Amino acid sequence: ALLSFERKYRVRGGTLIGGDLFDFWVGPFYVGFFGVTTLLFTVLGTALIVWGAALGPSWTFWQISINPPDVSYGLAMAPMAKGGLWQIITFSAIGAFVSWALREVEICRKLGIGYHIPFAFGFAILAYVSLVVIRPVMMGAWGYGFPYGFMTHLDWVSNTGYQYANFHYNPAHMLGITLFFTTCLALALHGSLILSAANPGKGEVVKGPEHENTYFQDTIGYSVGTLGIHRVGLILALSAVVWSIICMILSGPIYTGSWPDWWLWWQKLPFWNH
Amino acid sequence: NKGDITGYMDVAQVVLYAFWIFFAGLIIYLRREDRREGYPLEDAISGKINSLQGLGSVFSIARPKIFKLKTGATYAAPNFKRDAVAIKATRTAPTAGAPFEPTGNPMTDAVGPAAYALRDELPDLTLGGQPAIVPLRVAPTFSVAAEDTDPRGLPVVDRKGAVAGKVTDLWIDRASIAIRYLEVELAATPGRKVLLPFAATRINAKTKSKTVTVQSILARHFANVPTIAKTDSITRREEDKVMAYYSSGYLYSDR
Amino acid sequence: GPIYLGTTGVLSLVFGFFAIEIIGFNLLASVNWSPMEFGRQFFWLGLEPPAAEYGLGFAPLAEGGWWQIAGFFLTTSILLWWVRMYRRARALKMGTHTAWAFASAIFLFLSLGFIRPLLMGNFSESVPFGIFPHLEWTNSFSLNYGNFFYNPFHMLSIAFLYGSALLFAMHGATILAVSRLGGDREVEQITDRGTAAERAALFWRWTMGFNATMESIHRWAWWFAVLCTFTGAIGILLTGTVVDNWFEWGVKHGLAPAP
Amino acid sequence: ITEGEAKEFHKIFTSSILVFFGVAAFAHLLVWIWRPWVPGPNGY
Amino acid sequence: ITEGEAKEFHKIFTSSILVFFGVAAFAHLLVWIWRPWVPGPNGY
Amino acid sequence: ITEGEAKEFHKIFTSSILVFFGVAAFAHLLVWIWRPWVPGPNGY
Amino acid sequence: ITEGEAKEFHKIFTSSILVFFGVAAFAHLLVWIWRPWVPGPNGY
Amino acid sequence: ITEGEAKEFHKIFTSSILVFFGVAAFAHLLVWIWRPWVPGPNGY
Amino acid sequence: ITEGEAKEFHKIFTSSILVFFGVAAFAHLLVWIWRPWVPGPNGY
Amino acid sequence: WRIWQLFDPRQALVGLATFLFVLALLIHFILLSTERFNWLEGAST
Amino acid sequence: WRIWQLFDPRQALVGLATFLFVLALLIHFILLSTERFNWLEGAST
Amino acid sequence: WRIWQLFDPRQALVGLATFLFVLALLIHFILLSTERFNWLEGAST
Amino acid sequence: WRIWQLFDPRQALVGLATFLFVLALLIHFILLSTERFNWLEGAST
Amino acid sequence: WRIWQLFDPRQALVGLATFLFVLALLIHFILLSTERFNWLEGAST
Amino acid sequence: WRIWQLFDPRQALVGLATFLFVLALLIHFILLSTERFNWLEGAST
Amino acid sequence: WRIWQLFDPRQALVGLATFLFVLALLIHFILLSTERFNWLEGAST
Ligand code: 07D
Ligand code: 07D
Ligand code: 07D
Ligand SMILES: CC[C@H]1c2cc3[nH]c4c(c3C)C(=O)[C@H](C(=O)OC)c4c3nc(cc4[nH]c(cc(n2)[C@@H]1C)c(C(C)=O)c4C)[C@@H](C)[C@@H]3CCC(=O)OC/C=C(\C)CCC[C@H](C)CCC[C@H](C)CCCC(C)C
Ligand SMILES: CC[C@H]1c2cc3[nH]c4c(c3C)C(=O)[C@H](C(=O)OC)c4c3nc(cc4[nH]c(cc(n2)[C@@H]1C)c(C(C)=O)c4C)[C@@H](C)[C@@H]3CCC(=O)OC/C=C(\C)CCC[C@H](C)CCC[C@H](C)CCCC(C)C
Ligand SMILES: COC1=C(OC)C(=O)C(C/C=C(\C)CC/C=C(\C)CC/C=C(\C)CC/C=C(\C)CC/C=C(\C)CC/C=C(\C)CC/C=C(\C)CC/C=C(\C)CC/C=C(\C)CCC=C(C)C)=C(C)C1=O
Ligand SMILES: COC1=C(OC)C(=O)C(C/C=C(\C)CC/C=C(\C)CC/C=C(\C)CC/C=C(\C)CC/C=C(\C)CC/C=C(\C)CC/C=C(\C)CC/C=C(\C)CC/C=C(\C)CCC=C(C)C)=C(C)C1=O
Ligand SMILES: COC(C)(C)C/C=C/C(C)=C/C=C/C(C)=C/C=C/C(C)=C/C=C/C=C(C)/C=C/C=C(C)/C=C/C=C(C)/C=C/CC(C)(C)OC
Ligand SMILES: COC(C)(C)C/C=C/C(C)=C/C=C/C(C)=C/C=C/C(C)=C/C=C/C=C(C)/C=C/C=C(C)/C=C/C=C(C)/C=C/CC(C)(C)OC
Ligand SMILES: COC(C)(C)C/C=C/C(C)=C/C=C/C(C)=C/C=C/C(C)=C/C=C/C=C(C)/C=C/C=C(C)/C=C/C=C(C)/C=C/CC(C)(C)OC
Ligand SMILES: COC(C)(C)C/C=C/C(C)=C/C=C/C(C)=C/C=C/C(C)=C/C=C\C=C(C)\C=C\C=C(C)\C=C\C=C(C)\C=C\CC(C)(C)OC
Ligand SMILES: [Fe+3]
Repeated sequence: ALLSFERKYRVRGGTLIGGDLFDFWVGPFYVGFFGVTTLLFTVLGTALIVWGAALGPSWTFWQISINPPDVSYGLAMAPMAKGGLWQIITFSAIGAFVSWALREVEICRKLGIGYHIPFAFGFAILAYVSLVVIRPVMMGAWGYGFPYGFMTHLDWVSNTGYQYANFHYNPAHMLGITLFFTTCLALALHGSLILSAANPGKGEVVKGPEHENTYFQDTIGYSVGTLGIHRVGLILALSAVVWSIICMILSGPIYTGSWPDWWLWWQKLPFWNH
Repeated sequence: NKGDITGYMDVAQVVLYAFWIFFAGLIIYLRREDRREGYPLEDAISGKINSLQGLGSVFSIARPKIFKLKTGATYAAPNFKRDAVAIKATRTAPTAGAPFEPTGNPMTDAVGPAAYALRDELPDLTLGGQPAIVPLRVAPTFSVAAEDTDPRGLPVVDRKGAVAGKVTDLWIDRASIAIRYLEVELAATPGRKVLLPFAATRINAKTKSKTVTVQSILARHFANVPTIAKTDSITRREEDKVMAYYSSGYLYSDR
Repeated sequence: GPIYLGTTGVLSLVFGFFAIEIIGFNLLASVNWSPMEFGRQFFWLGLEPPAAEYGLGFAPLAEGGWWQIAGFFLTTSILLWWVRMYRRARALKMGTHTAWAFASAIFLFLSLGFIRPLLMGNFSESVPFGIFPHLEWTNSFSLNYGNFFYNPFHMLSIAFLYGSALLFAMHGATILAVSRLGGDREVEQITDRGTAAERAALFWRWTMGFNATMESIHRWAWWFAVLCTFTGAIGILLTGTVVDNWFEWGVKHGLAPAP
Repeated sequence: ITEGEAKEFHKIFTSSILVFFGVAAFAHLLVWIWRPWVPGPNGY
Repeated sequence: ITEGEAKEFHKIFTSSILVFFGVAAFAHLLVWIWRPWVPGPNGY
Repeated sequence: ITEGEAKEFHKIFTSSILVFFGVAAFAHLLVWIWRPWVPGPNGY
Repeated sequence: ITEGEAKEFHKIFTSSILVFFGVAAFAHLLVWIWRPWVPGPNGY
Repeated sequence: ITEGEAKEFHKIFTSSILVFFGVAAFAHLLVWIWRPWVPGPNGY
Repeated sequence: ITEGEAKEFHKIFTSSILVFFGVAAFAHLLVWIWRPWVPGPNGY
Repeated sequence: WRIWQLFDPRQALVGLATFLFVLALLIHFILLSTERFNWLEGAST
Repeated sequence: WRIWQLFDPRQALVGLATFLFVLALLIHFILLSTERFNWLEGAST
Repeated sequence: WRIWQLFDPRQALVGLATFLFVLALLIHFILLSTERFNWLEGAST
Repeated sequence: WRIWQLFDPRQALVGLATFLFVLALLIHFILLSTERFNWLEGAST
Repeated sequence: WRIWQLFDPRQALVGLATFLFVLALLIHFILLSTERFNWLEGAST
Repeated sequence: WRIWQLFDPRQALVGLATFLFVLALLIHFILLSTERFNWLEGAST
Repeated sequence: WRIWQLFDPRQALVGLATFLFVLALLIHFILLSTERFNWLEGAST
């Protein structure tokens, strides 16, 4: 099935690799060679996750967990019953994410638009890789990656954040929190303004950029613009992800001590050291 | 037995399930709002209204909402105004999911990245009712910031180094202050002027001329840029046509 | 710049300024009026809420009374700011979506500061005014009430926060991608659908099977942002009042194996 | 794409796939001689 | 891209992959005298 | 841009990669005299 | 970028980098007399 | 900036640099007489 | 922006900076009389 | 033979080479995981 | 004297005043922090 | 030559360089990870 | 003398002064951190 | 010599310098990590 | 001996001085991190 | 005497008054902090 305006855009070309073989659609989904690879990796990883659930002790969705190999294994590939399944799932997921991003690139090429969307998804892929590959590799063992479970990855988050006394005192983690809260606040403001301009109340006429700028100027003192707000939102989300990656790289590969104790330098400054 | 509703049920679980019900209803409503443009779905080949849908099709498409405009006209969403089934392209395979192959010149035929939406033949209007996008000649009040470089008089060059023309005017937006289009006088056929989107043009910094580089299309494609009826105002349809023609360069420039 | 305050803005500014002055004066008095010690311990300084024995009444000034006064003034200022952003939208003949999205954040703020202490009978577990004091309040709240990770409404609030970040990273990237087709003129696209909106919808359809419109994506964003704080406020209210241990609740409801 | 280019491609393709499979078979035979990978009833 | 420049490519490309494989083989051979990397029946 | 200018680049490019490689090799020789990095049967 | 002014850069750049390297060599020599950084078989 | 302007900047700039270096050298000499910063064999 | 006015600005700037430096020097002499800030080898 | 007319030589060969390389790397890593076929840290049989 | 034609004596003076005040405040705060030179809380010499 | 008439090195040279360098780096890191072939530590046999 | 032809003399002066001041401040703070060269709270050699 | 027309003779130099410098830094840090080749600490053989 | 036609002299000189300064700062901090070469603290040979 | 042509008398006075008020408030806060000079509490000498 097609939309009322899709046939004129469903054109040949735009593939990065594979040529005409995979240039076709199955329903609404564009397939592509990287889509075929995405399906390959998704099916493999999902089947192996269900296999790990079957090997596990419970079939409860919350309690299903695929655990990484023990820290004693180091960076060596582990037996499939002792974390090798986790490693295979990790690399299949990485392949699936990369293939999804490249499929988005192919769709962007076909539609003649920018690559900002795959570029932004690259940051999510980078955060995932840093959590499952980069940080455990610089830490010396695959056991430091989070287990693939609904609750066990939360337990991993809790244990990792309490290994450093209090993760709330990580300076890059504070910046990540600030940018994550600001992204939500800005999203609420942007959606609210656009919906208030498009729906100005029953019996009223749709407003425009003048009114949109005037509203926020009158309320808070300044505005950003029509495209400045989208650029700011993208930069905010990507900066939050980047500072989260930075805090995770600092926590354990570089800094191993207590983050609350890291803040003594502020109290030891020469102009206040009494 | 603090929060227990029954032997196993409790207040937190009851509130969680209430939120689940509300969130399912909210997803239904959000999809309803999503289906205000482009729906109902048409068959890929025949173009008749036909799709694989369940018992939720009754609630799927909402009643048309009416947007009241300051010009007195109204826009309905969904408007149920479909594009023409026949387009200037032919599928490479008889399957529904097969892609289309342009019959002639895709840039002129407006298929694929060159395709544009049949918007209203009316220019965007500001709060005062005057057209929003006008050349700098018609708007003496506006001026380019002194910290920036005026694109007027700067050569227009493509990705291969071929010069397409010179910038003779700038088209501004009065509603949201910005530069929208650049008026370029083509080197070939002197006196012919074409509109050039600002968002598709980057300045080449220190070139001693700051050539306004256009990576979209080549120099030879500037002669085929769609024209505009008025010399001081541009309609929404012409605007889309120009942006769509320029956006198709990355895919059909070397073809 | 051209900030319109009005009567409601004047009220809100006066109330919030009184609250800020009270908080700052208390912080500076905590270090015996030392500018040096204030700079040294600014993060660690805080204005703590009254103890549990005072209930909801007025505690002595040196023992939480200043906190109660500052908190009430801040709450009044925030409510008057909500009224202000409602009235500005009404005056500009626009919708009150901004006011009703701010209402969710106000609901969460009241749940953290006033509503939950009202339910519990005292202000002892309210949020103190200070950077590190309120971070420590967060940590101690989670630690005392089991594990907040096991709160389902905390789960939902985190999911909607991640969804807000994900949705803005999608929407900004999409609008920048179609910015060369006039996609930044979102209301104009809503009123008269253009090739920018068409290509954005088609990209997302070809990517993940379904798409939104130029208005409904903002509806998605608005609802995600509101639901973050709404679910979080519900979780805060249910924490301790009906569930004393979220880990034990999760164990009972299958979120974790029984110890 | 032309018939002659396709014939040359098929000729080199069958030669290369035969040499690839021969190298793989020789490697597998050497690895089997070194340490076989089929366990016995009682293990290795 | 002309076919003559493809001939030049092919030429120096094969002449360089030959040197690359030669130096790789020499390095592997030297490492083989240093410490062989195929364990025997009793390991190392 | 021009083939002649590319050749003129390549001339001093090889003449400079030569001196870079010579400095690297001389430094490696000095480090080898200081402490060799190839362990013996019993280690270092 | 004119060739003559570019050559004048090259000349003065070479003189300045030579001065910088001479000063760095002097400093490294002084540090070598102070405490050498190359350990012997028995260390420092 | 004109050639004469550049030359004027240059001469008085090096004139001011010489005084700065002299003052820094005098201060460092005074600090050295106060407490030298280069430890001996056994230390300070 | 103009030479004569800038010259007289330098005149009054010197007349002010000399007074400022004299006041600072007198204050530093008084502070040195009160408590010197250069510890000896045994400290203060 | 005509299968190389239905299948582009370049597009087929690039995909085949990438697939073979990934499969070989996966098999080699799986072998490194075990104890019998770990040729680097060779263990006694 | 040449300085004042290139550097505006309205911005140079303001920058100098702010920088000097900041430096003086910093040095005074350092002296207050130190024990020997804290004149407000006089300790042993 | 006919092979490179279609596999022109517009970016294949960069692809091959990136592949070879990464493979060499991975093999070297694996050797460093192993004890027998760690030339920097030089454990006895 | 051509360094001022390439670089604005005003900007060069401003950047050089700022860099020198920051470097001096950093070195002074490092000396204060060190026990031997802390001239304010001086310790015996 | 035609590879200098194939690749930008500016980006090529920049990328090569950035690659060689990063490789050198990595190798030097690895040597610092090793006990035998740590010239700063200088352990005995 | 004509690199400066390829690279802008100003950007080259504002990118090669920063690199050298950062490298010098890093090496000085590394020396401070070692007992032997720390001239501020001071230890035995 | 020429300062009121160079600097704006309306902005200069406001800035000076704000600076003086901030300095006076800071010094009074420091005095309140000190034990000897806390006139409100009045510690014995
Ligand atoms: C002691 C407990 C403790 C503690 C007191 C405390 C406090 C707080 N913290 Mg923290 N934290 C603690 C623990 C701790 N903290 C985190 C992290 C963070 C982040 C990162 C968010 C992000 O960017 O996610 C980025 C997200 C990723 C990883 C994106 C990856 C996703 C991809 C590729 C896509 C996957 C797609 C599929 C599988 C397909 C789906 C298919 C279909 C639907 C069909 C961040 C901003 C953040 C939030 C808060 C706040 C607001 C608070 C409050 C309220 O106090 N914390 C670190 C991290 O992940 O960094 C990357 C991390 O690991 C770690 C630890 C150990
Ligand atoms: C041990 C620590 C711990 C822990 C291990 C863990 C885990 C994680 N959590 Mg959690 N959390 C912990 C504890 C804990 N958790 C929070 C909450 C959240 C949020 C906040 C949402 C928000 O937007 O807040 C932000 C909104 C607020 C607080 C309300 C908006 C405020 C308004 C309008 C007032 C306007 C202000 C002024 C006018 C200025 C006044 C001036 C002056 C006072 C001077 C959220 C989504 C979230 C995120 C994470 C993640 C991602 C993680 C990871 C990765 O570890 N957590 C709870 C809540 O209900 O949130 C709504 C809550 O209260 C609470 C507690 C105590
Ligand atoms: C505790 C005492 C101490 C201390 C251990 C120390 C070390 C050294 N300072 Mg000094 N200095 C100390 C105190 C202090 N200092 C100055 C400053 C400055 C400036 C002036 C700017 C300039 O352009 O100088 C002009 C720069 C020149 C002269 C560059 C020439 C460099 C040469 C020929 C090579 C240097 C290396 C050696 C000679 C190695 C021999 C070592 C051994 C035998 C063991 C600057 C770069 C500079 C150089 C150095 C040097 C060469 C040394 C060596 C190697 O002894 N010092 C700061 C300043 O004014 O910054 C703008 C500042 O405020 C401040 C303070 C507090
Ligand atoms: C970087 C900024 C934000 C961002 C952006 C972003 N995400 C994106 C995009 C963008 C721009 C897309 O275009 C793309 C998309 O199409 O979304 C609809 C996407 C996307 N990001 C998603 C989710 C997501 N994004 C997140 C976050 C973020 N992404 C950032 C906050 C998060 C979290 C945790 O905060 C999640 C959960 C998806 C909706 C989509 C990814 C689609 C995809 O990868 O498809 C290919 C893969 C599959 C269909 C399934 C693969 C299954 C694997 C084989 C197994 C994986 C297992 C896993 C490792 C663990 C699972 C258990 C967990 C409980 C631990
Ligand atoms: C949907 C949930 C998200 C959200 C949304 C949200 N927040 C919002 C809004 C929305 C939709 C607004 O519309 C509103 C706003 O205006 O945003 C710009 C706001 C807002 N939320 C804010 C912040 C905020 N949002 C946060 C987060 C979030 N809110 C969530 C992520 C957070 C955190 C903790 O993450 C914070 C801290 C504010 C910036 C703003 C509300 C402003 C407000 O209430 O101000 C009250 C007024 C004062 C304190 C007065 C101060 C006066 C000064 C002292 C100046 C001097 C005045 C004068 C001199 C006084 C007179 C003196 C005489 C009497 C002597
Ligand atoms: C279609 O497009 C649309 C527009 O366009 C037409 C728009 O416009 C907008 C509107 C969006 C914006 C205008 C910006 C959106 C971007 C962000 C949210 C990220 C950037 C975050 C900020 C700068 C915070 C801005 C929030 C304000 C101004 C709220 C105003 C509240 C009051 C006036 C009440 C009293 C103020 C208080 C109590 C604090 C308010 C917060 C700040 C002013 C910032 C925090 C500052 C401090 C507490 C200390 C720092 C002090 C400063 C900054 C002064 C000293 C200088 C320094 C640098 C330190 C949208 C959404 C939009 O869809
Ligand atoms: C300008 O405003 C904008 C809008 O627009 C106007 C918008 O819209 C949006 C977009 C935003 C919305 C629509 C709002 C909602 C978005 C969110 C809330 C974000 C969260 C998103 C989700 C929760 C949805 C996630 C769903 C995903 C990731 C899709 C999953 C898809 C797959 C798993 C398959 C992908 C398809 C492939 C690879 C091919 C097709 C596959 C099939 C049809 C099934 C299998 C098919 C076969 C068996 C036959 C073919 C098989 C082959 C080829 C062999 C394969 C071999 C195997 C067996 C493996 C934005 C941002 C925007 O700002
Ligand atoms: C146009 O042409 C001109 C004129 C220019 C001439 C040019 C000619 C050219 C370029 C000729 C080139 C020919 C070449 C290079 C041919 C190469 C052929 C090769 C190498 C073919 C290889 C084929 C291999 C295949 C198909 C292997 C398939 C194996 C599979 C699918 C095995 C799967 C195994 C599984 C799933 C099991 C795994 C077990 C483990 C343990 C890994 O599971 C966990
Ligand atoms: C255009 O010109 C006209 C015509 C108008 C003429 C007018 C001319 C005028 C008015 C000119 C003005 C001239 C003036 C006032 C010039 C002043 C010049 C000065 C003071 C120059 C000083 C230069 C200093 C330099 C270059 C010093 C550099 C030092 C460096 C890089 C030191 C680095 C040290 C390191 C990295 C040490 C680190 C050690 C530790 C341990 C700290 O590292 C961790
Ligand atoms: C239309 O009207 C016309 C123009 C016709 C006439 C109008 C005439 C008018 C409006 C005339 C008004 C004249 C007025 C009101 C003039 C005011 C003059 C005053 C009050 C001047 C005062 C100046 C004070 C100065 C410059 C003080 C400088 C002090 C400094 C920089 C001290 C710094 C101390 C430090 C850094 C150390 C502090 C110690 C601690 C312990 C705090 O350090 C941490
Ligand atoms: C010029 O003066 C200046 C501006 C320099 C003074 C300086 C001010 C400063 C530095 C202010 C800010 C200081 C800091 C560090 C503030 C940080 C605040 C933070 C991070 C607060 C975070 C959370 C606090 C929350 C969520 C508290 C909410 C409390 C509420 C809602 C309390 C409500 C209380 C009520 C309604 C009381 C009711 C009882 C009544 C009074 C009705 O009867 C007993
Ligand atoms: Fe629309």
